[PDB]
Amino acid sequence: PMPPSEFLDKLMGKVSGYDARIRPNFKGPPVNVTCNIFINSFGSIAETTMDYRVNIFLRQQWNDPRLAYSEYPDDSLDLDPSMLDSIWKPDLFFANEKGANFHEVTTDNKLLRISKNGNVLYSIRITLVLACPMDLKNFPMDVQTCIMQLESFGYTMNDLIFEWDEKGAVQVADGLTLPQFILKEEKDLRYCTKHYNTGKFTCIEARFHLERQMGYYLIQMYIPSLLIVILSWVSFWINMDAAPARVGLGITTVLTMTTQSSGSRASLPKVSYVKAIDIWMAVCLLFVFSALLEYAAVNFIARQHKELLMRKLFISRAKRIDTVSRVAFPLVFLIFNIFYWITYKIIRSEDI
Amino acid sequence: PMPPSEFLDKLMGKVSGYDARIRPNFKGPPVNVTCNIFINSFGSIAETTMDYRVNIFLRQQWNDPRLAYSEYPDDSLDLDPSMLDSIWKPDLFFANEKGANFHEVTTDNKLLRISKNGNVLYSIRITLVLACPMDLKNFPMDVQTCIMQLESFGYTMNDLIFEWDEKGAVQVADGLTLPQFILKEEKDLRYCTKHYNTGKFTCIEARFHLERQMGYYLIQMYIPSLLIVILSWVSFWINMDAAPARVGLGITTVLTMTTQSSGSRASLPKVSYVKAIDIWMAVCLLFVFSALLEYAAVNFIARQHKELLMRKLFISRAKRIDTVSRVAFPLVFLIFNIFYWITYKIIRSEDI
Amino acid sequence: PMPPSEFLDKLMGKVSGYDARIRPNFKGPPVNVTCNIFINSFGSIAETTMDYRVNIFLRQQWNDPRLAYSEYPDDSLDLDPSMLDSIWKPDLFFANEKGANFHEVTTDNKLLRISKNGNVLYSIRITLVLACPMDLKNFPMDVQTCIMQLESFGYTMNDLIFEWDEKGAVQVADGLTLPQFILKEEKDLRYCTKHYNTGKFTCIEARFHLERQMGYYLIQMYIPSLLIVILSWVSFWINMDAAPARVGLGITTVLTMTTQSSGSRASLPKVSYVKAIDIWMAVCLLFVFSALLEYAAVNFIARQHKELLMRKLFISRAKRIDTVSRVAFPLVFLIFNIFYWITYKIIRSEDI
Amino acid sequence: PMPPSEFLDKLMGKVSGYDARIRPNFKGPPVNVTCNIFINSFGSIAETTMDYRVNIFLRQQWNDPRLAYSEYPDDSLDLDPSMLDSIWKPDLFFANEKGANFHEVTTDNKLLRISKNGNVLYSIRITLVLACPMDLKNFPMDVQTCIMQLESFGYTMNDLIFEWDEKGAVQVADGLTLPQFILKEEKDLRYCTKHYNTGKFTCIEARFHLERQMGYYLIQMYIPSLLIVILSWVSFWINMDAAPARVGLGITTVLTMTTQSSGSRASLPKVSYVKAIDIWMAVCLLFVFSALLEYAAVNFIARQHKELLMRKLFISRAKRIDTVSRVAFPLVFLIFNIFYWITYKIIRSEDI
Amino acid sequence: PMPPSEFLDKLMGKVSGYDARIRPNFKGPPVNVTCNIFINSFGSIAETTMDYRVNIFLRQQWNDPRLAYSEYPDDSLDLDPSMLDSIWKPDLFFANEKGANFHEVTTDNKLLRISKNGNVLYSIRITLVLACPMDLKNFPMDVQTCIMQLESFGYTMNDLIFEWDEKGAVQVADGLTLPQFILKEEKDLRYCTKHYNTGKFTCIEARFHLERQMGYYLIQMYIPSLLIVILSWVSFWINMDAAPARVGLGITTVLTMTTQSSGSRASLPKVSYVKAIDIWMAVCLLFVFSALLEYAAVNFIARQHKELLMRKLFISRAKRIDTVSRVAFPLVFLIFNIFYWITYKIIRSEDI
Ligand SMILES: C=C(C)[C@@H]1[C@H]2OC(=O)[C@@H]1[C@]1(O)C[C@H]3O[C@]34C(=O)O[C@H]2[C@]14C
Repeated sequence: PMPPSEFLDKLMGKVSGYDARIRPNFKGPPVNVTCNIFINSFGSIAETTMDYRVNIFLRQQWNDPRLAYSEYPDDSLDLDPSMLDSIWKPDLFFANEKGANFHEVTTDNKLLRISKNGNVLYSIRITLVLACPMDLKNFPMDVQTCIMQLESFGYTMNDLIFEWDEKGAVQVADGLTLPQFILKEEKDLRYCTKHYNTGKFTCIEARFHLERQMGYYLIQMYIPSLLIVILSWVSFWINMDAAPARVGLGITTVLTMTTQSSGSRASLPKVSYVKAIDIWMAVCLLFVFSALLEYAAVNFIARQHKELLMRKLFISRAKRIDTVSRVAFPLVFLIFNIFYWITYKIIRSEDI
Repeated sequence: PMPPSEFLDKLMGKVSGYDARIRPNFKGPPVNVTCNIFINSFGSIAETTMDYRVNIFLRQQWNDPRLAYSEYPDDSLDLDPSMLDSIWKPDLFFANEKGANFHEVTTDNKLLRISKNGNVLYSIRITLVLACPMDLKNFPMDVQTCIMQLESFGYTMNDLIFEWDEKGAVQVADGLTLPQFILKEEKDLRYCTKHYNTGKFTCIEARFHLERQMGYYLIQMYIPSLLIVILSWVSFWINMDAAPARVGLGITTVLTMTTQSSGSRASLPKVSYVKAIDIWMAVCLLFVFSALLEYAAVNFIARQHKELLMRKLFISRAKRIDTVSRVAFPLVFLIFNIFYWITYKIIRSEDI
Repeated sequence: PMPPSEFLDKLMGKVSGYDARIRPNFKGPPVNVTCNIFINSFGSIAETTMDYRVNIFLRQQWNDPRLAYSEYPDDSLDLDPSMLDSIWKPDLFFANEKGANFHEVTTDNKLLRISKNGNVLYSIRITLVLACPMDLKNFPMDVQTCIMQLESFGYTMNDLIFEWDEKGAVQVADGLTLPQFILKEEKDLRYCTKHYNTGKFTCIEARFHLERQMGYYLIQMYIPSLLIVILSWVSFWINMDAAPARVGLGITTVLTMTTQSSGSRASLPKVSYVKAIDIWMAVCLLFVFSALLEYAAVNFIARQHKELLMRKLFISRAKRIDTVSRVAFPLVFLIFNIFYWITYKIIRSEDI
Repeated sequence: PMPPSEFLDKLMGKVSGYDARIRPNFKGPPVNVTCNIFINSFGSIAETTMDYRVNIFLRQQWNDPRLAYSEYPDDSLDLDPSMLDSIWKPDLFFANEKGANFHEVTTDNKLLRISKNGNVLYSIRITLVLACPMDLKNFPMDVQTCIMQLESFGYTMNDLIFEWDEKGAVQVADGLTLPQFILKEEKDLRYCTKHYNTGKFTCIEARFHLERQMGYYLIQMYIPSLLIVILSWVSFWINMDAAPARVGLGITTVLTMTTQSSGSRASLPKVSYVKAIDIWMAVCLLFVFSALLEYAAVNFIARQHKELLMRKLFISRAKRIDTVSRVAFPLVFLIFNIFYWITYKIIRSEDI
Repeated sequence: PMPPSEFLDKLMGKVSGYDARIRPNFKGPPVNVTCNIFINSFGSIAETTMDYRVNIFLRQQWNDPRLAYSEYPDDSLDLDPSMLDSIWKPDLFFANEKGANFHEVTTDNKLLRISKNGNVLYSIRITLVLACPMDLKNFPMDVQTCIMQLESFGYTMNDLIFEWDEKGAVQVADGLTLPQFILKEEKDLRYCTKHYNTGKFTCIEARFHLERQMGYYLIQMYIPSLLIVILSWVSFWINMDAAPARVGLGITTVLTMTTQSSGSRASLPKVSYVKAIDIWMAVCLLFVFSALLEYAAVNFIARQHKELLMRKLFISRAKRIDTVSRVAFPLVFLIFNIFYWITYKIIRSEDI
């Protein structure tokens, strides 16, 4: 019967009165646009610059009174991806976006559909680097919230309003996991608005939730720091007759603790406030230091006993310091370590 | 006789009724497309971000009822690379793709052929960075699987279906080797499918297999860690009369072991679970530590003997600890090292 | 009534006598252009290369005698973003600009408006990397000034003059903070001019003010350096009977101080003059060194007493050095540390 | 007389029967193309990723029966660089190419010439990053071979064959030197061929030769490693009366040797086989270790003599070990160092 | 009177006989082009890859017999930046150029002027990364010469010749300074020529002069190395009675000197020849080593005296070595340090 290319030229082109530079249903209530977001591949989240790489598909549907053929026997039509200028897709930008170039492999990576009523389907895979203002109040637990702000640019609130969907809000790629964080399935979403000096613009957003999968942090720094503290404890028992060995153990244990505390913040961005690591390393450096101090006091009692040679009293005092020291370090460390964990587990359960 | 450019304009252009925006054999069974993949140069695999750089050639053949001249005396025709829009090549994208720009040196790097029946040949060299979800369950052996997902975008299962080839599936560049891994020639391949909220899309894949060429890992960390353990063993024999020297050997051996264990995970991505290196380094740090501990006990027996001066008994006990220690360390290390290797060689042979 | 696309073609196109390649009100006084700057997202400031990444919106208004319809009942019209060549927007470039590519997500990210009189509205989100000549006279306080130079290129002072606005000068994105610096709200602004060998060109600028949010610097280097100094002080009290231990403490404390002083300048760019850190580290390395020196003198008095065995006098002198040393170090350190802070707090209050 | 632009339009355009999409002398023997390569600037060779940056000029000449005016009085004509599509330059790609974008400063950086017979001249400066499979069998000498593979894409052996030149093959930029390697002037060249599954394609290549300019390697690692070995030798002579000092010298010399051996492979790519550095560092670490071992044996003889107090015999044995040790280390090191150099100098002279 | 756009279309377009693809004054003496260079912002000079980033403005003037209106009452006309193809600007490329993309902020960043006679003005801000072959014969002083080679591509010496200017040669941005180097105002300039295998091409150049602003280098490495040497000197005076302490001081001072000498060449590119730093560090490592050696000899005299117990003679010899050592080190260091500075200050004054 009729040719498909003849019908495609009759629908969009010189036969069509619309030039596509005018918004559909002009001088009428703004046409809402439904946006479904599918995450092709989450990951590559940069912690030192507070950003993340994600490619979404951005399928958007709107209705127009134009482009209603109502003469083909099927429900929808799969259009070419070379007719993108005739559709007049709406404007959309991200307000926290870095880079975000398009994709091009053998064609434009775009989808196009059109039904009898005018409901269209237009999805585009775009790799988006987005800046997120993560709050690193506690570095190991580190509940983070990542956002994406779907915003228009040039069409006001009384001209173009975006909206979400009701059958599914944000889908995710099947069988995708992240080593750094586990993606929460809550997918809390809502929408704000913008008030600039030129008008009222719509701003639709979506909030993600990322918690740290603990394990790596413990092996990398919690386990070495612990062993280092343990080494200091053994020093008292390791050396009794000769003092030098204890001195040098305590010196280099403090130096390697400061080296590890300096090396732990290399991947971290520069921030003013104090994290949990910056409490843990400081208190373990306090313990190792304090032990060395205790040692200085023991050598002072020994030097007083040497310059005196009350001999029994001095020996007794030294022995007492030695036997009280070693008993005291585990209880003051165990109570603190357990206390720290409880004071962070209960704030984790209060946050979650 | 007839001019070639006149025939080329008669075949594609104003004389041709097709505009090339319509799929061939429209309102008919989907035209399958045969895909042959040739790897120009594998390599540059990034371990810290789980990706790899590869340039394939992507020769794809399909048949159309149009573009059948049946008037030239030869079988096929070599077309210009400026007539790419007239062919209407099918859409194809990769679902795990980062970047992947085109190549441009003096022309478009594209091939074009057309036969009397309509079987075309279209290959394109594209440098593709693809993200692979490698599982680093054992870091030194590390059997990995890399995939490439040939997928359409805009044409459903009842509109366009891709397929593989039967005379050769994935070819590889002659005389190409990789320092990091040796490419398996098994080339296991199959194809999945996709079910989105818009329709059923085809997804053709191909699985590669990469195992680590062992050697470098052994020289870099297995040999230094071993020597370090050996150094600790010699300490007992190195120093008998004077205790300090043993103390300081054990301290710095533990500190350099923790330094090497911290420096070994710099190229590694942050991951929660425990690798074979994280067992080996932990057990060797246990051995070196344990030796230092044993030493603390020896100095405690020596200090008890000093504060007593049962003298013979104390000397005998110290001698016993010294002679049992040194006998015990090799057997408990050799049995463990051999055990570890057997428990990883048999899981390597069970995986392969 | 009349069609909107017919009116849009009548206003700009073949019906319009202007080709848009001629400046509005040609052979007349230069048309001034009002520029409002909104900072979408400040941050990612590079300290080692003296630059910063910022995306502004750059809304610019000018009046033209052309494009005055005076026939529609509304005040303004929202034009398409495909008619950008018909407006003839003015030239604008930044004189300290690196890179600064455009943005492209589904359309041109541009705004276009036109009123009855001719006052237009044109804003463009452009991610601008700008080079700022920061003066690092004092590294921890580090009051910096960042500038952006709005400059024309091709239109002289008697041809095109830019100007600022009176209802708001530079706006900023609501709820945006920077970890490195806190943005001052003073927003001091003025404008310079340029005199090249081709003519007089306008150059409009805006000055920002960035001070360091102190805290991170103190934890990272001030607290470790302090502890190191404290360790040296304890050495005198730690060891009295045996000299070696003090020697080795002082050696490695000097070596780790030089290591920390070398590692502190890794993020810093290479600069000739002396910062506050380069005074602090040098004076603390002086203190630790001086202590070791004092120690050398004590061992010289001890060796003189040994080669003599005036015995009482030598013992008294050694004791005196030991008791004067330890009293002297805190007062000469506390007076200096307080002095340094006062001499930098008062220059901070004099700068602010 | 006649206008030049009129003649340029008559030669190429609507008057010309060729559309330029057809190969010259179609249905005739393939037109060979002469390729002269000039290296504008060699350098920036990456060792960790096995690639190098080079910009060649790629002047290519071919003859066509068309475009023969034979009416101007001069020999050749210098055409515009905007008429590149009318010439129909042949296809050319590199089979080991990464990136390789074009250059653009104020025009297309292209040359165009045409003579009366039809011999054209077309050169293009293109910065080419090319991957070379260097074999690092011996790291310090390291004779490497870099290749460039000029290959067609779309025109078979019976359609288009490339060839080299006879008056000069590959020229090089005057007064250009490389710090890493000295470019050999031999410039050995030949050509292979390709056999794919679609046809026979020509592949013309050129081989370069790069040897390491020795010196830097010697200062950076050979001289420090030597000094370290020397330090170990002095230890025996440095300490005789007291054993600790020797113990600690040997410990830290082994630790700094392992640190230097770990730090030497940072710029190196990960490779399985053993280089000359990995023999040198291993044998010097063996020497330093062995010395420490010898020392353990001396302390065992000393402890046996202590637990005995045959006294003369034990003292004599210790003295003998001390005097045999120090005599033995230089001869066993000098013979080995000279042997290593001879066994690498003669394989260098056999390779060259 | 007459319209400006009508005159602009009459001057360039269909009324003009020239197509702009032909050089002005064809079959006549080559039109020279005057080039004035203004440096917008020098800086970001990379030392490890021998390059630098600079954006010049490149204002070029040439005369043509065409485009002479001689009918407007003014001297010059400010043309649009959309008519760049009608002017036929000459070709220009840089022979040592990497990257160098164009700038694009709201328009083309180009200037265009035309007078009654035909003298045009065309400037373009282009950020140019240029490779300079710096000779690092002496690393701290380091007089460097940076060049820019203005060269044509496609027009021979008898077709197009570039030239410099007489009223100003290379201008620089007012109030611009560089932390690394101070720009010399001599601005020595001349021009070479090129002789390829296709013809004689013009090549105009300009030489800059960059010397290091000394200060940073001294603080970073000269001051730490000095202190380290000083520490070694104090060792002799620090320890007299006990030998171990001196041994360990000398060991770790040699180890930290080798660490600092290894860490000093990290920013440096790999080069074969010997710099001033590689003499200074080697001679200071010689001094520290030599001191340790001297010490070995002292302990040998002490061990000979111990195995003898000529007693007075041995004590006297040891005392003599101790008192000659300490006197000798400053004079042999001061004479050398002063000598080195004089031998580099006089070669600096001979170079300048
Ligand atoms: C951390 C260092 C470098 C110290 C230094 O002085 C010490 O106390 C540490 C010790 O580890 C430990 C010891 O042997 C070392 C030595 O001789 O000095 C050094 C060695 C290496």
